[PDB]
Amino acid sequence: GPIRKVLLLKEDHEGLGISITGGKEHGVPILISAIHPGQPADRCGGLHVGDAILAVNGVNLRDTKHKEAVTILSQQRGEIEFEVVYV
Amino acid sequence: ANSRWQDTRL
Repeated sequence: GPIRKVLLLKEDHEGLGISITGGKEHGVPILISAIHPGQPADRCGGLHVGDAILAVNGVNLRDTKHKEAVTILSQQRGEIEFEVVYV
Repeated sequence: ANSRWQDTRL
């Protein structure tokens, strides 16, 4: 399927506004499980539940364990670019 | 394949 590049702008006091599940230890990609109303992902648009996150800010998430992805994702700030594909 | 996956809000 199509790999979309999706932009999200986040203030430092805000979260991304997504929940993720999956990861290498489960044999699946990092997958979006929820988009939280009113937070940056919802406001900015373009992400959806069931998307596999292939990269964030050019950092590859394809073979990451869940906790690794949580770390990388949580460290991104400001203007953030996701690369995602719906699975 | 695991039946249980963590789910983390970010």
